[PDB]
Formats: sequence, C-alpha cells, structure tokens
Amino acid sequence: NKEQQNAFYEILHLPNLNEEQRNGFIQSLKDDPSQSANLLAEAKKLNDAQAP
Amino acid sequence: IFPPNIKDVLMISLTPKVTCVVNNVEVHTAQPIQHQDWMSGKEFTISKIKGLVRAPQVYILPPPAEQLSRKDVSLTCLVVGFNPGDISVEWTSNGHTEENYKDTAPVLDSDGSYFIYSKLNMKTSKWEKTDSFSCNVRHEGLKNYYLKKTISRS
Amino acid sequence: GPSVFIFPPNIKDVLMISLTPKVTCVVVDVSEDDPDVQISWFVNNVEVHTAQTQTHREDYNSTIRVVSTLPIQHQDWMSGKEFKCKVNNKDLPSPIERTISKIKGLVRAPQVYILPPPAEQLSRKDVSLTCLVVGFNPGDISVEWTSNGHTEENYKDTAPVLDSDGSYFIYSKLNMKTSKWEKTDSFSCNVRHEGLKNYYLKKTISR
Ligand SMILES: *[C@@H]1O[C@H](CO[C@@H]2O[C@@H](C)[C@@H](O)[C@@H](O)[C@@H]2O)[C@@H](O[C@@H]2O[C@H](CO)[C@@H](O[C@H]3O[C@H](CO[C@H]4O[C@H](CO)[C@@H](O)[C@H](O)[C@@H]4O[C@@H]4O[C@H](CO)[C@@H](O)[C@H](O)[C@H]4NC(C)=O)[C@@H](O)[C@H](O[C@H]4O[C@H](CO)[C@@H](O)[C@H](O)[C@@H]4O[C@@H]4O[C@H](CO)[C@@H](O)[C@H](O)[C@H]4NC(C)=O)[C@@H]3O)[C@H](O)[C@H]2NC(C)=O)[C@H](O)[C@H]1NC(C)=O
Repeated sequence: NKEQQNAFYEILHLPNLNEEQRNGFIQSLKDDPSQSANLLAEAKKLNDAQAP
Repeated sequence: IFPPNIKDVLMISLTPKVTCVVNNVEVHTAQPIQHQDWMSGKEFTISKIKGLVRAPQVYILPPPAEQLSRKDVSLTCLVVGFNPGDISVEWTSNGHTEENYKDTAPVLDSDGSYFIYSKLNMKTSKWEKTDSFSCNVRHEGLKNYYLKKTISRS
Repeated sequence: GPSVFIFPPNIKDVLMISLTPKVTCVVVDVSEDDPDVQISWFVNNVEVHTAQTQTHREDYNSTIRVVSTLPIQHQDWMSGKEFKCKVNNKDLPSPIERTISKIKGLVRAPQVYILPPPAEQLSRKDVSLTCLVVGFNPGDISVEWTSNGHTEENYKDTAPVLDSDGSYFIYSKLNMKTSKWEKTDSFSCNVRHEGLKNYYLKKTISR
C-alpha cells in the first residue's frame, strides 16, 4: 500500500527517465509490490545515470 | 464522454477508467487506462487538462461547542487553496474507514484556488470514546499524492 | 429555434416583506431578424399582465435574449401557486410554455454554529471563520456575515448539500486577515430561512 505509493510518486517525477522506462517501472511495480523498495533504488540510479 | 475518478489516478493501487456513454493508436480492452498516460496529457475525445497546480492545506475542525450537548455531532475537514478542482476527501478512525460523511463541491475561492468542506456525522458517544479521527486527502499537489491530518478529542 | 428558461425568485426577496419577489422567463436564441416575442403569464392559469419584459442584444453570438420578469406576492409564491409563461415567436410553430412553483412540503428550521479557525491556521497571515448550518428543509437558505454592524463581503459558501436524514447542510467561509480575527470583538453569522422565527437567526462568536 504505502511503500508502493511513494514508489509511484517518485518514479513518475524522475526527469531523465524516458516514457518507456517509466512505463515499465510502474508495471513492474503494481504487479508485485514486494520489491517496491528495490524498484525505487533501481529507477533512482538509472535517473542519475541519464542526467546531461 | 467522462474522465476517470481522481482517486483512481492519484493512487497506483487502483484503476482509472475513461468512460464513453489513445493518441490515435487503437486499444482493444474496454468493458481502463495507465495512470501515467493521463498525467502527461494524452488524448483519449478528452485529456487531463493541466493548469496551475497548487497544493491543498488540510485542517480538521472539531464539533462546535454548541453542538456537543446533542445526541450527534459533526467533524469538519476544511481543505483549502488547491488546483485543479479535482480532489478526494475521505475519513478514518485510526485504521477503520468511516463513511457517514458528505462533502460539498469544490468551490472557487477569491484567489482562484479551491476550498472544500467534508463533514463526518457521528453519535456523541463515538466522538468521546474513539481516540483518533483522521481526514484523508488525495490531491496531485501533495507529496505521494496523499495527506493525512488527524484530530483527537480533548 | 429559440428556447425558454424559467427561474424562481431570490430567496432573499421571499424572506423579507419590504422586498418584492419576481419570477423570470428568459428567451434565448431569438433571431436578430424577428426579435418580436409575445409573452403572457398565468398565476394558476389566471392570465396576469404585470410582467415587465425587456429585449436585449447578445453581442457574443449576435442573437436576441428576451427577459420577462413578473413580480408576485409573497403568499402566491409561498402557497405554491404555479406561475406560467407562454412565449410565441415567428420561429415557433406553436408556442412554448414554462412553469415554476415553490415546492410545498416538509420544512425544518436550521441549527447554526460558528466554527473558529482551525488551530493549525492561527499562524498564517489569514484565518478562516466557518459557519455550519445544518438540518434545514427545504434547501433554499441565505447566509451572510457581519462583524458588529459592519457587513463583511469576503465570504464564499457551498451549495446546500443533501445530508443523510434528508435535510440540507451548508458551510459559509469568511476569510480574513489574522489581525482582524484578533482585533475584532465579535463576528456574526446571519441565516435567513423559511423555518425560523422572523425568518432570521443570528449567531455570534468571540476570540
Ligand atoms: C448564445 O450565447 C448565449 C450567452 O452565452 C453565454 O454567456 C456568454 C457570456 C458566454 O459565457 C457563453 O459561454 C455562454 O454560453 C447563450 O445563452 C445561454 O443559453 C443556454 C442554453 O443554450 C442557457 O442554459 C442554461 O441556463 C440556466 C443557467 O442560466 C443561469 O445561470 C447562468 C450562469 O451564470 C446565467 O448566464 C443566466 O443568466 C442564468 O442566471 C440566473 O438568471 C435568473 C433570471 O435572470 C436570475 O434570477 C438568477 O439570479 C441568475 N443566477 C445566476 C447564477 O446566473 C440553466 O439553469 C439551464 O439548465 C437547464 O437546461 C439544461 C439543458 O436544457 C439542463 O442541463 C439543466 O439541468 C436545466 O434543465 C432544467 O432542469 C431542471 C432540473 O434540473 C428541470 O426542472 C427544468 O424543467 C429544465 N428546464 C428549465 C427551462 O428549467 C441551462 O443549462 C443559458 O442560461 C444562457 N445564458 C444566457 C446569459 O443567455 C446561448 O445559448 C448561445 N446560443 C447558442 C450557443 O446557440
């Protein structure tokens, strides 16, 4: 419930992710919210990677 | 043609649906949409119209003093200064959901924002027996899209 | 083709005797080329002729809007007489009738409470005074604000919302400077309703 929400809220505002990455991060998040913790970190670091 | 319910969009654990009664690419699953396709403004015709997007203040008002001599009282949740008008207020006592509430329409305030009032009726026995009442707001302006301000009797 | 809309009197005009209720008929999309429109009025199918009808140019879509206001007596509105407006034009084969009438039925006085600003809001530049009016039938009500005898005009209020018991509740929010909430000695919420003694009840608060 609560963890997988802050997940969704941050993933949606990560500014260097592209459409498809964000799209698949959510999908791969509402399908087994267990790894909500790890899926943030994953998207988090893939953002910094793709900064200009 | 209608938008989806705003609580359905601002929480990933629910499903927003566009009702006839996607950017010119056919989809064959009607009877439901991705939360992100609506927020970034795709055309379904209808879209999520953005404008100024201000975040609400959320205060709980207790029963007015004059009403506490009665057999029923009224909790008030005033939510102020938000945009767009679309918002979702709902009530809990600790963790169990209270649903004898009614709420007004979003009203345009003087600064072009919106306020909304929500009113939980309960027996006066319930107001002094139950330890917490929490009012639960879901606007896009809020962090995590969620906000929970709580009042207790004293 | 043109269309007619009918509109019931101002709840403030009804709940004060010195003032004068009016029923109104508005005609929209009257062609600029035939702005002549005939309007007859029928308080209980009795034709009446006191209707004041004006013809207006709607500069937005280049059409004519006709407005006929028939002033009425309190007792005929309050009793539930059925006011009717017939409207005939060239662009109307056979005319168009609108009818309106008060909803005689259940009536309940409101309770009226002033809610002080929430505790968390005392610290900004502006506060919010709440007037909670609950339990009234029918849904037509009037809430205004005063601080002593000086009328306050920065109020906004909600639609009467139907509560659970079949009553209407309503909220009126007076925003003000936080200096005003602490400077001024008394703020009054003032409700008019057809269920109150003298159609009026005043509730007043201090800091
Ligand atoms: C050409 O342009 C004009 C003007 O354009 C308008 O104004 C410009 C400036 C632009 O802003 C533009 O976008 C606007 O469109 C168009 O004129 C409009 O035409 C509409 C119909 O096509 C007509 O429809 C609604 O009328 C009622 C609302 O009107 C009141 O509120 C308006 C909002 O502020 C205001 O403009 C009006 O003046 C009017 O105000 C009130 O007037 C009283 C009399 O003077 C006064 O006492 C009162 O104080 C005052 N208050 C306020 C706050 O203004 C609606 O109620 C009405 O609803 C009915 O019809 C629709 C569909 O038919 C339903 O969805 C409704 O539910 C309702 O049906 C009734 O339902 C009830 C139950 O719900 C039943 O019991 C009844 O039997 C039903 N029928 C009746 C007759 O009651 C309309 O939705 C606009 O009012 C009208 N405005 C004006 C100013 O003329 C015009 O159409 C254009 N032509 C085109 C596009 O071809």
